Amino acid sequence: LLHAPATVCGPKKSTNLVKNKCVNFNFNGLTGTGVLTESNKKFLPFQQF
Amino acid sequence: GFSALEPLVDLPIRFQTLLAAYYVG
Repeated sequence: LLHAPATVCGPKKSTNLVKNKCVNFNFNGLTGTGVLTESNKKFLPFQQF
Repeated sequence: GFSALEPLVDLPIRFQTLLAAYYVG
């Protein structure tokens, strides 16, 4: 537990996408509760949130 | 002119150059 901050990634247990209901989402770091609707806003290739 | 600099690559871990008219900031 020294030298560089090494990341060992982790397990990848992904589930199906939720269309329209209040669910608990874990979007690879973001935790909360809400409805995951479709979007019209356009992101950038380096922007994640 | 104004131009924002997008991230290229983040690499997890005396200045010289080779081939001019280059600047250094």
